Amino acid sequence: ADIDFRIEGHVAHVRLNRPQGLNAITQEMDDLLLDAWTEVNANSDIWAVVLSAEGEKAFCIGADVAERKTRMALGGGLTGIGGPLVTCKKPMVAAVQGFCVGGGFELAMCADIIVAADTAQFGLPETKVGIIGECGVVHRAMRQLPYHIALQLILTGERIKADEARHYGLVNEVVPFAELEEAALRWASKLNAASPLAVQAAKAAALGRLGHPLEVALMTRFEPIEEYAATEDKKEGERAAGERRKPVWTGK
Amino acid sequence: ADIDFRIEGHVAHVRLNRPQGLNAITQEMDDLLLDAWTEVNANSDIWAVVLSAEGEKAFCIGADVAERKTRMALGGGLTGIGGPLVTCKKPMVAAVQGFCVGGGFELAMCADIIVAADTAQFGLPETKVGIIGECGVVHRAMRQLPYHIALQLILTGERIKADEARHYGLVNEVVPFAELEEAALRWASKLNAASPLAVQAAKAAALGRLGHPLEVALMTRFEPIEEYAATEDKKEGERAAGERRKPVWTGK
Amino acid sequence: ADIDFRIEGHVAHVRLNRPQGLNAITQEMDDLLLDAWTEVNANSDIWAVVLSAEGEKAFCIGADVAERKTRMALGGGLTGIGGPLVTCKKPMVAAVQGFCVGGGFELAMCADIIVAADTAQFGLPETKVGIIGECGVVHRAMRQLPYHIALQLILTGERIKADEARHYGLVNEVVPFAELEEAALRWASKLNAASPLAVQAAKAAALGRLGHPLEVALMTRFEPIEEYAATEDKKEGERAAGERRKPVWTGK
Amino acid sequence: FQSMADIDFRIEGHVAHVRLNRPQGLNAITQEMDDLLLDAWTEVNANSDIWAVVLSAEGEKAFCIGADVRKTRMALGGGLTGIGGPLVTCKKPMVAAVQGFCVGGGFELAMCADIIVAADTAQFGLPETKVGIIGECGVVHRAMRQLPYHIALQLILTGERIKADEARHYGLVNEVVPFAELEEAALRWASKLNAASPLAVQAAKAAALGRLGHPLEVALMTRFEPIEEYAATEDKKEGERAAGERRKPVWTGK
Amino acid sequence: FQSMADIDFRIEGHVAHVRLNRPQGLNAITQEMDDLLLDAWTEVNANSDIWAVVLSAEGEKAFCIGADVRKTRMALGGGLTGIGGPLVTCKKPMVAAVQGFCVGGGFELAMCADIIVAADTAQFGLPETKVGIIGECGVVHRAMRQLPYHIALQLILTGERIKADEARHYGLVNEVVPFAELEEAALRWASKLNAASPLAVQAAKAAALGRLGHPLEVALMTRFEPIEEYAATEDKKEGERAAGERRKPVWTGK
Amino acid sequence: FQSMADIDFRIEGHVAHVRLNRPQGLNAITQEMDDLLLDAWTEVNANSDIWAVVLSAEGEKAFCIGADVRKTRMALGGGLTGIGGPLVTCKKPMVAAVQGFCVGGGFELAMCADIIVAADTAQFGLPETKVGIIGECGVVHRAMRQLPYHIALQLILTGERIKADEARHYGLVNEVVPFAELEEAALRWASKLNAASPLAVQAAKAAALGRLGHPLEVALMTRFEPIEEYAATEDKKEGERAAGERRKPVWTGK
Repeated sequence: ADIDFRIEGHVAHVRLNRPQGLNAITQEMDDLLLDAWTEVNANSDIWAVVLSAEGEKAFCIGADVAERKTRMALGGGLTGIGGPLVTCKKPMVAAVQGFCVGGGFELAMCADIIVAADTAQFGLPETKVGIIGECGVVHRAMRQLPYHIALQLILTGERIKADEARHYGLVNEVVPFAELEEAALRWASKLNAASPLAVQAAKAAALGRLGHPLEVALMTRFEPIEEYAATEDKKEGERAAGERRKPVWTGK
Repeated sequence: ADIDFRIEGHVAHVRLNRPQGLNAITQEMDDLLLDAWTEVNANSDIWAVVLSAEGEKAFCIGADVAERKTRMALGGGLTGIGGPLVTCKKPMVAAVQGFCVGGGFELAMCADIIVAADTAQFGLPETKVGIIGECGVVHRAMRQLPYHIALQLILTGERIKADEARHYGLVNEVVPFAELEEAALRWASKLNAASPLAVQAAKAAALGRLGHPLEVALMTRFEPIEEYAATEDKKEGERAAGERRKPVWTGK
Repeated sequence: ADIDFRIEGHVAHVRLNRPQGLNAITQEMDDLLLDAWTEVNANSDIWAVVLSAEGEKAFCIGADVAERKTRMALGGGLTGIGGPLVTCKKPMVAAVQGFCVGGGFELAMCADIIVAADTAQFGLPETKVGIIGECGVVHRAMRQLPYHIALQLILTGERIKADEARHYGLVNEVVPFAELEEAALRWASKLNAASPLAVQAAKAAALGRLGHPLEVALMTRFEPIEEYAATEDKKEGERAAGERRKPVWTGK
Repeated sequence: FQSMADIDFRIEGHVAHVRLNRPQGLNAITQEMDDLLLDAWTEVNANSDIWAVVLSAEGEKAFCIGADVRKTRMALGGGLTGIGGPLVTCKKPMVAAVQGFCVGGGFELAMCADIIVAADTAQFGLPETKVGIIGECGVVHRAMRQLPYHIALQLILTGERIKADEARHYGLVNEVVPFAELEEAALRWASKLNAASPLAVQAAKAAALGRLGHPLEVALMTRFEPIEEYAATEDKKEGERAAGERRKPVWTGK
Repeated sequence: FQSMADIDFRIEGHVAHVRLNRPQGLNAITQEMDDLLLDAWTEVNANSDIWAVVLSAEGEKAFCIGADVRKTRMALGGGLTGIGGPLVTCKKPMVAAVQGFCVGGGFELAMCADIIVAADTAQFGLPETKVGIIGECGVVHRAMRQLPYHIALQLILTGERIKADEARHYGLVNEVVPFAELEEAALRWASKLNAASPLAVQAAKAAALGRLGHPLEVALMTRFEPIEEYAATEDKKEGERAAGERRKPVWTGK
Repeated sequence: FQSMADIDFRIEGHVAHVRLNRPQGLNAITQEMDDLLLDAWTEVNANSDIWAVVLSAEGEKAFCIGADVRKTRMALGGGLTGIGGPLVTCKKPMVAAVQGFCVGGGFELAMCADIIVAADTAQFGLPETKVGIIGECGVVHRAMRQLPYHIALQLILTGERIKADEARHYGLVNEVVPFAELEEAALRWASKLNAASPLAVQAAKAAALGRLGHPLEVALMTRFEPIEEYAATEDKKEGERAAGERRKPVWTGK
C-alpha cells in the first residue's frame, strides 16, 4: 500500500511509501492519510505519531499532478491547502530524508518536531516552475523561519540544506541517514515519557493561539487543559511527586 | 525578605531571595513582587529594572506548590498566568543563572533583555511532570523562539543550555556567573543612556501591536508616544543635537 | 538627481543618491521614490526591484530633519510611517552597505531579500537620541528578528553588524563591498528566473496574511493568485513541463 | 434509562425535530439531556437526509430555563452553546420554536438557532446576574451580537425579561404567533428553508457565521469549503437546468 | 459600443450620478457595465469636484437583480462589492436610490452605499440560496453587518424578500418615499452630505468603516490618514473662521 | 477653584451620581471638568460601596455638547471616551440620564453608559462633520456599534440630529420619559442594577464588552478575571443560600 500505517505500542507510524514517485502524494494516498489521521486522533492508545517516508531520495515532493468529487487538502487534510484543514491532536515527529519540497515541505512543517537526515533539502519550488493556487504554499514558511529566509524560499524557489535548516531551528536535529529512524523514535520516546494528555493540551493551546496577541492568548480557556484536571494521569502526577517516584502514565 | 527590592539611582533591583527553595515563588513573594511592579510603574525616578535572583543553583523554578481569596498571576502579576496581567512599563533586564524553568522561565521571558550566566538552563517541565492549567505556560515560548524549538521545549519538557539560547537570540548575552551582576548593569546603563520616556514608549508600541497585522501596527496611535512630544526630554534631544553636545536626560 | 531610477531589462534600479548626506531622505527624494514605486507597480516589464544606495559610508540614515501640505510616509510611502503605506508588489532586493539606521533600516526591512556588504551596520537610534513619533520605528524589527534581539535594538539604539544580522537571518547574504552590486543582481536574476506573476502572487499572499492566525491565512483567496490561473505564463509552465524543457516567462 | 425520553428526536422527511421534553422541570437541561442532545446534533450533521432542524420544547410554561441547577466537559445544550465545554456547530439550518420562559442557558440555546419563531407568551431573559450566578465565559456573548447594544446590556445587567413583541420589534425573533400555531409556524419556516437548495443554504450559513466577527474585507476574501464543494454537486447542476428550462428545481441534497 | 450607455454617468455641481441603465434586463450588470462602473468609481475617487455620489437605476421594476446570468477578475459592480475580484472602495459618500427589485448582487451593491433611500415599491432579498447558486465568499457578509442577526439570516437562508417598510423599520434604509419622489429624495440626501465639510465627511467615512469589525479599543487607537490630512486643508481653517465669525462656512473641497 | 463645582459628585447608598454642572456652557466639558471626571471615575472604580453610577447633567437645554471649544493627554470625559488620550473604563454599571442636546463628544460620552434613559426632549447627533472638525480617531466608532449601520452613517456623515423617539425605536436608548421624570427614571434603572448581585453585574459587563468585537468563538473561549474572582465571593455563596432557602438574597458587594 502506498501509505504504510502501523501502531507500535503508543507510537503510530505513518510512512509514505511510493518511493518510485519520490513519494509524491496521489489521491489514493490522500485517502489513506486521512484514514490515518482519523485513527490517530480517535485512538487513545496512540500518544505520538512519527511521519516518515520510504527510500533515500526524497521524503516527499508534493502532490502528484484527475479528478475528485470532494475537496481534499494535501496530506489527507493535514496541510489545509486544497480542502478542509485536518488537525492532528497528537504530537508528531517528522523524519525527513533527501528532498522535502513544495507540498512535501508543507507537510513536514505540520509536524511538531522535525528530525532530518544530513541529506535533507527543503524548498518551495512552485514559483520557480510557475504554479500557484488556493492560498499558496507560503504561510507555514512565514511562521517557521526568519522573515527574509522564508521569503527567499518562497520567492526564488531555491532549496536550503539540512545544516542551514538546523541553524535557524526549522529542524530539531540532523543525523546521518542510517540513524534517522532511531532518532525519530528517540523523539517519540521523549514525547511519550511526558504526560500524554498534558502534551496534547499544551500543543493545542500553543498552536490554537499562535497568531493572536499575547494578551488574547493568556486569557484563553482551552478545553483539553480544562479536561486534564479530571484525568487519572493528573492525579498520578501528584501522587508520584508526593511519593518521590517516577509517574507511570496511562493516557486517561 | 524573600524579595529584595532596592532603588539605586535610576535602576530598580528586584531580586528573588529564597535560594533555599531554588527561588520558587510563594504567595508572599507574589505579594512583594506586585508591590515592586507598582512602585516601578509609578515612580518616575525608576527608568529601568534589573530582575535577578540570589544563589547559584537557580534563577527560579516556578511556583511553590493554599490558598488565596484573590487571583494572583505568577510573578506578582507579571506573567498573566493565573490572574490579571500586570505590565511593567519600564525596560527590564533579567539576569539569569542556573535553572530557569516553568513559571521561572516564563518570568524571565517577561523581561526585555536577558543576560544569562553560562550555567543557565531554560525549560518548561510542566508536561513532563504532568501539570497544566489556565492558559498553559506555552505562549511566550512560541513568540520568543523558533516555532519547532519552542514546540520541543513545550512538548518534551527538556531544557536547553545558555549557548543554545544565545544562538537563537532568546538571550542577548552569556557571561560567566561571576560577571552576571555587572553585565546586567551594563545593559541597564545602556537602556538609561537612551531617553527614558522614549524607551518606554518604544517598548509599549512594539509590544502593544506585536501580534497584529503590520498594517494595523503602523496605523496605531500610542499614548506614550503622543505624550513624549510634550516632554522636557524631547526638547533636550533637539537642543543637544542643535548644539552638537550629548543630551542630559531628566525623565520628564 | 537625488534618486537615480533606471530600468534595465526586467529589473528596476532604485538608487539613493545623496551620499553627501549619507543618503538621508529629503522631501524631494520622497517624491522621487513615490514616482519610482508607482512606475514599478504599473509597468509589467518590471519584474523585480533592486533598492541600493550610492557611496560607501551608508545605505541610509533615515529622514533628513519644513514643511509639506500632504502626509508622506518615509521612503516615498514604502515604510508607512508618517503617511499612507505604499506597497511595492514586485519582489525587492535591498543592497545595503555601511550604516543602515533608523528610517534607513526600516526601509531596507521593506525589501524581500537583503544582501549586505560586510561593512553594514543596522540599528534604530531614535530612542538613544530622544526621538519618537507616529507609530514608532519598531514594528518591522519585531517581525524580522528574534523577540529579544529586536527589543535590544529598539530599546538601546545600539547597532548590530552584518555577521550578526546574517546569523539571525535578517540578511540573506553578506559579501565584500566590491561584490555588492553583482550579488544584488544575482538575487534579482533568481527572482526573475521564477515565473514573475507567480512570485508576485506568492509575495502578496505571504505578506497579506502574515500577522493572522494560520487558519485564517489558509482560508484566504488572494486575487493575484486567482488571476494567475488565466495567464499565459501559467499555460507556459504546463507546456514546458509537458515537453521536458525550461519555461520561457513573458510576464503575462 | 428513566431519562431516555427527555429529548424527543424524530426525522420527518427532510426535517429533524429536536424537542426538549422535561416540562416538569420547565425543560431545564439535565446531564442526560445534554447526552441526548449531543447524539441529536451528531445525527443531524451526519445524515444527508436531514436538511433542516426544528428545535422545540414540550409544555406551555417554558421553552427552557437553562441548566438543571460529570468528568467530561459538556457545554450546555449537548455542545451547542459552547459554554462549559467544546462548541458543537449544527451545520444544518435551525428554527427554534419558543414558548413561555426562555431564560438563561435556555435563551442562549434559542440564540444558537438561525430563525426564531415565538409564541406570544414568550419572555426572553438572562437572569444569571440577578440570581448571583456567573461562570465560564458568561452567558452574554450572543445577546451582544443579536440585539442592539443597549438592549443587550439591559438584559445582561438587570436580568429582567422582555416580551415577545419587544423581541420581534428588534428583530431578535422572526415571527410571533399564538401558542396554538407555534408548531405549524415553525414548520412553515422549515419548509421555506428546504424549498431553497439545501447544500447552498448550509454553505451560506457557514460563510455568514464563519466570518461574522471579522472585518468585512477579511470576510470578502474568505474561501469557504462548503461553497467550494457546492460547485461539484447535483443540486448545483439541477439549479442551472431548472433555470434554463424555466421550471421549479427539484433538490436532492447531493 | 452598443453597451456604452448602459451606465449613465454625469457630474452636476458637486454630485456625481451613477445610474444603471439597462432596464430591459432589470439592470442586471453585464461585463460591459462593470467596465463602465469601474471607470465611474475611478473618476469619482480622483476628481476633487465630486463630493458625493448618487447611485440610482432606470425604470420602475428594478434597481438591480445582480450579475447578468472575461480573463481579468472583476468584482460585481465595477469592483464595488468586492465579490468576484478586488474590492474597489468609493471614498466619497454615496446615496443609493432604490426602486422595485433590489436582489442578489443588486442588493449587495445597494449595501455598499452609505445612505439608502427606497421607493415604497422596493423589495430587498438574496435569492441565491433559493435558486441554488453560491460562489466566492457568498453574498452574505454585508447583510450580517446591516440587519439584525436573525433577520439577516432569514434573508440569506430563505431567499425571500422583504419590503421597504420592513427595511426602514430595521434601519436598513434611511427613508422611504413614493416612486415619483425618489430622485428628488436622493438629491436632498446628497445636499445634506455636501452641506457638511466634504473632506471631513470622507475622513469620517474612512474611519468608521475602516475599523468597523475590530474591537472598539483598536478603533479608538487608530490614526487615519484622511483625518491627519484634514488638519492641513483650507476647509479646516474655513470651519474655524466661520464659527469664530458666527457665519455659515463656505466649503471649497480643498 | 472657580471650576471646582462644575462636576457634582455624590454617593448615595450604593449609587454614585456624576452630574455635569456647567449649564451656562451647555455642559461642554472644560479641562477642569475632565480633571474632576477623572477623579470621579477613579473613586467609582476603587470604592466597593459604589455599585452603580448615574451620569447626568444639570439644566434643561443640554446634557452635553462636547468639549469646550494642557500638556498631558486627557481623553474627553475624564478618560471615559478614550478619544484624545488613554481610555478609562468604568467597571461599575452606568446609567446615563440624557435631556435636550446630546451631541458630539457629549453623545459619545452618553454612549459610554450601559443603560441610557432619555427625556422626550433629547436629540442625539454628531455635528463634527457638519461644522468641519475631525481629529484623533474620529467620533464615529461607538455610533457604528450602537445603531444600525445605515442610521449610524447618517448621523456621522450628515451631522444632523435624531430625536428621542427614533433613538428609542432603534434601541439606542432604553426608555424615554418626560423631563420631570428623568432623575427618578434613572434611579429606577440604578435600583434594578443594584437588586442584581453587584460583582456579577460587573463581571458580566467586563465579559460582554471585553469580547464584543471579536469572533464569537474567541469570546466563548475567554477566561475573564472578574468572573473567576466571583467564585470566591460572599455574594456568590449568598446567592446559593438564598436560592436553597427560597428567599431574596441580600447582597453585600463582597
